[PDB]
Amino acid sequence: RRKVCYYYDGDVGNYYYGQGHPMKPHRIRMTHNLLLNYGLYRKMEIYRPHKANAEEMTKYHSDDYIKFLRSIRPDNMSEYSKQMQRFNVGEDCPVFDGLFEFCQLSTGGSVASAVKLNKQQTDIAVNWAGGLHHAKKSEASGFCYVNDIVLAILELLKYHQRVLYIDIDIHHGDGVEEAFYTTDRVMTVSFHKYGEYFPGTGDLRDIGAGKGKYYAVNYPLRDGIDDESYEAIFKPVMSKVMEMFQPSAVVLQCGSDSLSGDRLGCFNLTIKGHAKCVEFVKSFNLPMLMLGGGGYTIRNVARCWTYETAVALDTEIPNELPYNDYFEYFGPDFKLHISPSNMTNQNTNEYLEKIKQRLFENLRMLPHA
Amino acid sequence: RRKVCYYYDGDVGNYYYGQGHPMKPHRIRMTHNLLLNYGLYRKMEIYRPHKANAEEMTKYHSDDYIKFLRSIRPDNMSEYSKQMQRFNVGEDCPVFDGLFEFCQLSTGGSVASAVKLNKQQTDIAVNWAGGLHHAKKSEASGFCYVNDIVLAILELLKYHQRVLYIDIDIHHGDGVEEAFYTTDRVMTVSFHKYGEYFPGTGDLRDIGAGKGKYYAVNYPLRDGIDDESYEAIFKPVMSKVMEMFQPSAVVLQCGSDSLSGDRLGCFNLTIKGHAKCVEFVKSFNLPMLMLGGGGYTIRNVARCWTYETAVALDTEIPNELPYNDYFEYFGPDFKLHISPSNMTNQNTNEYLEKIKQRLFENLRMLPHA
Amino acid sequence: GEIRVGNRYQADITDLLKEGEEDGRDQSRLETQVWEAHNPLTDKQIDQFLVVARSVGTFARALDSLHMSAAAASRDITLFHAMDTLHKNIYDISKAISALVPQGGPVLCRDEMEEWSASEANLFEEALEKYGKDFTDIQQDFLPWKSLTSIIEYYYMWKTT
Amino acid sequence: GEIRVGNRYQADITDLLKEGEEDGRDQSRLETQVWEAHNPLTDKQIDQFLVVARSVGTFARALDSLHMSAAAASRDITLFHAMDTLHKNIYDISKAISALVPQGGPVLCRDEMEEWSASEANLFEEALEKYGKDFTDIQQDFLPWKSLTSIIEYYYMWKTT
Ligand SMILES: [K+]
Ligand SMILES: [K+]
Ligand SMILES: [K+]
Ligand SMILES: [K+]
Ligand SMILES: [Zn+2]
Ligand SMILES: [Zn+2]
Repeated sequence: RRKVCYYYDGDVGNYYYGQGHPMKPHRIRMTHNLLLNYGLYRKMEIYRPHKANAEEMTKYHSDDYIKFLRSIRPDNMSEYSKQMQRFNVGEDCPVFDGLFEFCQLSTGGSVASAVKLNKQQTDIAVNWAGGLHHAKKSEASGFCYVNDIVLAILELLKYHQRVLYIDIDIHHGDGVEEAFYTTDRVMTVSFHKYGEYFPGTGDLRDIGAGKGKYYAVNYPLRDGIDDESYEAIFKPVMSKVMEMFQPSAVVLQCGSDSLSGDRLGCFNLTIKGHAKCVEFVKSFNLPMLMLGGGGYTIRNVARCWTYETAVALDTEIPNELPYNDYFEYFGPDFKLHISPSNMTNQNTNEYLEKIKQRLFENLRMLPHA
Repeated sequence: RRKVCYYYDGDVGNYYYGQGHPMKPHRIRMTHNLLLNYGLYRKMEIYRPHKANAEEMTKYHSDDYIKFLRSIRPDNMSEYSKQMQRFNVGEDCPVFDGLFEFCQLSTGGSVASAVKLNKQQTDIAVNWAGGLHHAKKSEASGFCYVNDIVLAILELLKYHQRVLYIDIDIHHGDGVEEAFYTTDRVMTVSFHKYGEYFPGTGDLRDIGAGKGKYYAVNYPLRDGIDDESYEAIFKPVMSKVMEMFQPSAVVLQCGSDSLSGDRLGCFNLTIKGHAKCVEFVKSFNLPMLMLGGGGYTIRNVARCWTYETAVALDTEIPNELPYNDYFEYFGPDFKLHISPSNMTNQNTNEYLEKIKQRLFENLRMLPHA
Repeated sequence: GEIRVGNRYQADITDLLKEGEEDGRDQSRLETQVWEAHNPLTDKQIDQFLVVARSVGTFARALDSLHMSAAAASRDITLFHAMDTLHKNIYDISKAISALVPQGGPVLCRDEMEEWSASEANLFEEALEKYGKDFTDIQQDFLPWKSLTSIIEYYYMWKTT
Repeated sequence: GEIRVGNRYQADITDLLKEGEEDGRDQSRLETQVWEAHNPLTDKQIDQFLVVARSVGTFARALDSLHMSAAAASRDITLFHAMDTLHKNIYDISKAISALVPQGGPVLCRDEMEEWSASEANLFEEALEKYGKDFTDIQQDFLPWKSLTSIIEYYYMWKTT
């Protein structure tokens, strides 16, 4: 059975974005606590990631974007206002106390696990703090300041010719896409809601450019998608991806906002259907890197990543939640699993197949034998 | 340093003689509990003595005295009344529930330790349950039913030519004396109150008979003897005893009723002076067997034997009593040591020396070179 | 007040064994060891273990008054039981701790003082105030379901409070 | 809603290392291990140890409400600390138990929930009912001696009761 390495720093759950803000880092601590009491913690190698310094953050980002982040505080907030508009820090991505340290733990976790993967000393590596995918080279976007994923992939490109990136988050993984838009060494596959949604990119015709053309897969979706709809479009596509792109390391972003009843999301997926992706990816027996991402009904976020870690260890956990410090968070029921809502699935079979066939064509454009 | 073996059975403290009776076996349990919390228990080999059966009890006693004890209960008490007068069980030595089991633990402790001494696997052996010295071959006397001491000595006569018996108990050790009255292989030395006291024997002229003549030392005493008086008569005599009788195993009965403020006793000895005897005997480096005996102000009995065990281990214990289940028994003070009373010492220097010189003469009658 | 001579008074002296003769005594039928004085352990480790034994005790009686239960678990029965636990497990701390928590569940050790019910303790005080220290009658009339030896043990412990 | 191309948008792709070239990364400066998954221990022993760790916890807070203190010692901080204790002592049960009771004295581990005073908890509830979930202001005005991160930790724990 595959060996799993888990990355966590106790501080992460105590950083706070701001009043009224949906992104609540505490959800990682909740997962952590459940993992202990479900007895999964016990079963995997646990590491504390050391802070990631400006040195390795600039291996992708601007020397003066990181320098801005390292310097910006709620103190000098009225002093920096010029640079705050240039980097998009202040509203969409707010300034808060500890902000940079939060980026250091998120990035450190991803990098340390990538090294761990390259060093061939683990089969799976997990970092629920990371997976922040909207961050660009010179600006913060959609609650993401430092794209830990890119840096994680850049380290994997040192030992792996072809790195596959899969992104389940409801929002289009544009950061990881844009960062690798002109390369054939990294394929980015994304499944997201499209149409009056964020980040406004990743439509059918989003294919890439230059050497990177035909290497940026995208599956635009409407509201209310089922586990059943999702599975029947996820497996066929990924099988073809593995068949064509032939990767030697996978990086799966397990964004939890594609779950049913999400505060920001509008899909109708259960933990079980969401995990079926993790399980399916796991089945290809490739050095795997599981990261977090969005997720804004935190009860479920904790449920989701707890379960998906059990998937990496392929052990069985009961629906009965074990007692923990936040046990009382979990409704009147105290169960692990959520069921789907009465929400209507606007993704008709004709629509999904129309897109599926266009993507199969785009994938056929790659070299093979 | 000398190795010590301690003998105790948890039941002993729960046998009860009767309402109004001075002999309270609980005092052994008190000692035991103090020994634990003073940390002495930790330092010695602890054994549970198996019950001593009628088999080895009759190695001295009557086949039909032991058979009486094994059979007598508070049930058939009005049936046995004929034999009760013959054996002296019923008033001086009362009938109580568990009586025979109490004899089995007391005897078992002494015998097992004698074997332990003969087997050469200990230097000192301790049994505070034993030391019951008023018991005769065919009758119970002065709260003693089975003379554990005799049986202990009979086992030691198997490996040791000459066995010395020393008896500090305030009452004359007549049982052990009478049992060995006609032998030269066992010398019995006794220091007691004499004159309107019990058991009415052991005067100056008590020397022995037959082969046992000049082999039964006795030091009759009056009221109020000091530690200082006692020491100055105990050391000179015992030195001469060791010099003449040349024993290869000692059996010291440490009767605690010679202590100051005793309910039944009328001496003025402190724990310290009482222990000086144990220490002095210990100094002759002979296979030693420390037994209990009388003692009827149980607070002090517990204090005494606790301290005297520390003497056998030659470790230092503080005057502060450690907390234990019976801590509250020990006055307002909670101290280990007692001090002497205003009681007048009626043993004038002229009286003690008069006797001392008669005993030195009697001891000179033994063979030497 | 007389010392007697004769076959009905003196003991038959056991003869000294020859250098080739053996005493023939079974030591097991005489004793069983409860604590070895020469351990691979230090005073510190034993002291630590007794704290742990006490801790397990309080936690046990927490699983169906904080100072009350701690003091209860501190009493000599638990301590003595802890010393036995060490010896029975050949003075292996690791092994001996498993004996304290057999299946993820702690062990309780309660002396007669702690063990009796609220009504039994009340019955005892009535029996004592009425029958003095006549413990056979105290049971025969007030606590006849208890053994006499337990009533003795309980009495002496009650004499403290 | 647009994806951009250029040197100011794409990442410089890290070249694949030659079979003779090494990545040159110091692993210590990246991570420190907290728990090994492959232990000489069984699920049973670890489960037992966590009971013992909890027991020591309750006894500790008995030495300056029985269910209250037991539940307190049962909370995740004590459990996590126990797991660390095992790992730091190389999974030797005997050694790890000594770490719990250093000098015959137990160890306390209290999260911000348990740690705050009666007045501090009262200040928190006033600050919350007045300033909503504005935690910088909650400290600046009500609990300025606490660090912001502790107030966050405390909040989420308080959200239970
Ligand atoms: K996506
Ligand atoms: K690409
Ligand atoms: K005497
Ligand atoms: K004699
Ligand atoms: Zn998202
Ligand atoms: Zn006496």
